[PDB]
Amino acid sequence: FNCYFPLQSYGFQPTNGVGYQPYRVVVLSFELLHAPATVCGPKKSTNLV
Amino acid sequence: NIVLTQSPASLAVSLGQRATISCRASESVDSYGNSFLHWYQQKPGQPPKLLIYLASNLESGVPARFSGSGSRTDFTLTIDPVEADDAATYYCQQNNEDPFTFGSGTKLEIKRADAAPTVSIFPPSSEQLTSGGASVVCFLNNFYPKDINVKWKIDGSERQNGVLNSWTDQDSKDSTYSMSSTLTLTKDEYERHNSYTCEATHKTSTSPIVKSFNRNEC
Amino acid sequence: QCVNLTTRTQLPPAYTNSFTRGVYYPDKVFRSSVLH
Amino acid sequence: QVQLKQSGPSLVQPSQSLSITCTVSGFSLTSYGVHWVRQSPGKGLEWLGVMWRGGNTDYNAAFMSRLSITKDNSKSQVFFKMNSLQTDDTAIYYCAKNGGAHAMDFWGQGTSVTVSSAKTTPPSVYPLAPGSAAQTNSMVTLGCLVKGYFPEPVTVTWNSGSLSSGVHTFPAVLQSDLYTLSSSVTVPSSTWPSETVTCNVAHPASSTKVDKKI
Repeated sequence: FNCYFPLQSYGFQPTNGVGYQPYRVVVLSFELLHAPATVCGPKKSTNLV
Repeated sequence: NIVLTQSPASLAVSLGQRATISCRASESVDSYGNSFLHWYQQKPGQPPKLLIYLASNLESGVPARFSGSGSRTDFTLTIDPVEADDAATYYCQQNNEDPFTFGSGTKLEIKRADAAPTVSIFPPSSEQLTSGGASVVCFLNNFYPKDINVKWKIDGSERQNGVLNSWTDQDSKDSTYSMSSTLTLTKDEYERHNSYTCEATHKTSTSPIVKSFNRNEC
Repeated sequence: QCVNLTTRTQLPPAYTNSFTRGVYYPDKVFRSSVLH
Repeated sequence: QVQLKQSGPSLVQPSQSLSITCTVSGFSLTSYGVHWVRQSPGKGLEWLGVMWRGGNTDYNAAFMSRLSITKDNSKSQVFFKMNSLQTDDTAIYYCAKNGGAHAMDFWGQGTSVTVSSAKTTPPSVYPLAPGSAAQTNSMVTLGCLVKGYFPEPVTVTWNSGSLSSGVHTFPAVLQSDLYTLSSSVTVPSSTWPSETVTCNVAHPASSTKVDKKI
């Protein structure tokens, strides 16, 4: 009586095409706030003058 | 009640072109948050499958060539390009009000190039002749268009009593047609004249399709 | 659990007036001798 | 992985009842509501009903009083009880899995339920064997003439379905309380008359298996 199920399943078969195959996504949400930045890259820390 | 007067009843679209299967509706609004519907496919030589859900989304197992959109009543199913997997009947289904009826059904035909049929005649078996019967079949397969007419002409006089035809629909993959013409008669009719003639007239073959078979073919 | 305090006496919603409270550092930036 | 095929009915007269058994596989009955439809009896595709997940069920406006759904959650099978059927209702009945927006994601093979006052008759198969004078050009066509059966369906295969290159299935010609089914398959000449060839015909309505050597 017109109350659809909000969820729906994906079909990931090995015979799927390039537009249907699964793609594992990892969105690295970077942010630049005024707080001390704890996440950094592997840059060699130098001395201080 | 929703009367999905889907139009047209059939299409003749060649390979690589754009086929348009519209679907007229009357009700209702707010299927989920809009006035969309689902599309389906019923193949003649394969079970049906779901093409498009909510008329805007792709489904796994079928190619992405099926797309479209739709208003409250003016819906559209776009098949662009048309390949050799579309010869089937297409339907549209509303699910926001009981009964969840489907469309009238658009029988899409793949409009390939004209092709002449095959030729094969089968005399009766030993059990048929032993029982007194004699059923000869003149097959004309792998052709386009479906318009084909077989004329069973015995040399004495044309016979049109036990003539039966089996018009097979266009297979989903094989875009050609297939038709079988039978002629069930007695052994006396099969042994009546030395030679016989299976006549037929197809659009592709400008010359009359003629193939003879003799009573001694046993 | 559902054990409600029975010593709670009903009273009306009393209120007062916050004169100049509610100030805080909107960010972790050091500022001095300025009007931000 | 998924199976939603029907079975159980063989032949039914008009204004009578029947019972269908649809075997469900690939998903639990408590997870999706099995739908129920026909296969284009004349006009467009007809919808019959659907049993929701452990609740009530919706039916068609024209089939609510006659047709009913009986869902067995223990055996993983959905049974259907129909009443007061007409000859025009002859079509293949399908079972389908519920989708997100009440869609029919998966579809089964179904069963061709035939409604007709005639009685059941087994097939009198006769093969379409080419004679000794028959010629061949790098290949040979073969078939069988399955005449004198009622009702549909009847599956004709080549050596238990060994061949699949040029197999063509034709529709059944409605005769007087009977049917006539032809077939045509393409096989190279090295298989006939060299190797043993036999027409395999199956009549699921009567569960008859007729073997006739071509």
